[PDB]
Amino acid sequence: SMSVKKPKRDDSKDLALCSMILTEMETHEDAWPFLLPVNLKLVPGYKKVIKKPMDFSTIREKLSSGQYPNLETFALDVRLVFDNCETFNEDDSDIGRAGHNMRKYFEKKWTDTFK
Repeated sequence: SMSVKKPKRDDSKDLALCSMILTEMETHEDAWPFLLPVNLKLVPGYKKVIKKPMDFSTIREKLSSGQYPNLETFALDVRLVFDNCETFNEDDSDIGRAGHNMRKYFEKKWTDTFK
């Protein structure tokens, strides 16, 4: 509250560390469904159903241009990528499986880096 603060957690490396995690996600072999925005002209259903499209290149641009105010807003967009994937894809599809794998991969790096 006013003039009463918890001890300052060091956040000065957060930008660099989120970039490293992102790089690791970008270079994973199962990243291919997630590298670029889904083509909303060529994928029936996507525009109407997925209210907030998200992908790694878009996260990369937002990161590089100071559009994440903190590391939690970054994590929210990453998870959005996987949440969208689950909404639109059957669990037993290559893409559906990619998404489960990438989410697992992300959450471990996240925990190991920050928790």
